[PDB]
Amino acid sequence: MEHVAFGSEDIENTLAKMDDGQLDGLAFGAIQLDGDGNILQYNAAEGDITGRDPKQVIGKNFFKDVAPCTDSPEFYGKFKEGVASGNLNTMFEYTFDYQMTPTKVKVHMKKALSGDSYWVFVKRV
Ligand SMILES: *C(=O)/C=C/c1ccc(O)cc1
Repeated sequence: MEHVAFGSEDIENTLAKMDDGQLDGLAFGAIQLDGDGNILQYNAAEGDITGRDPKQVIGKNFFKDVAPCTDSPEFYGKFKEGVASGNLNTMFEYTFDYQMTPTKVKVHMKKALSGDSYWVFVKRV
């Protein structure tokens, strides 16, 4: 695989500019969003957790279209506050339940190093 742990302190440096192939080698789900919530990257581990096909969801809006169960103050609200502030680093558990068996996960959202994009990392709990 790639040798990176979920929740690592410098994860934004390690994954900076990472190509889609390399991202598919992580042990955990990884999604890169723009500030509106459009999906830029979506790795294989995430697709295994959620059932989504990665190439099919890239370009869709995560909160509007893919993941309406996250369109809430507890997930999207945290995301949008962090985009607005230009700073985000939060970890919380959540349940994904849209057109799927409900699945409890740990989520880590963190602003990417450069530019203005945002990671959503996911693992099972
Ligand atoms: C709730 O609608 C969650 C859905 C979801 C979460 C994460 C994904 O990668 C895809 C769908």
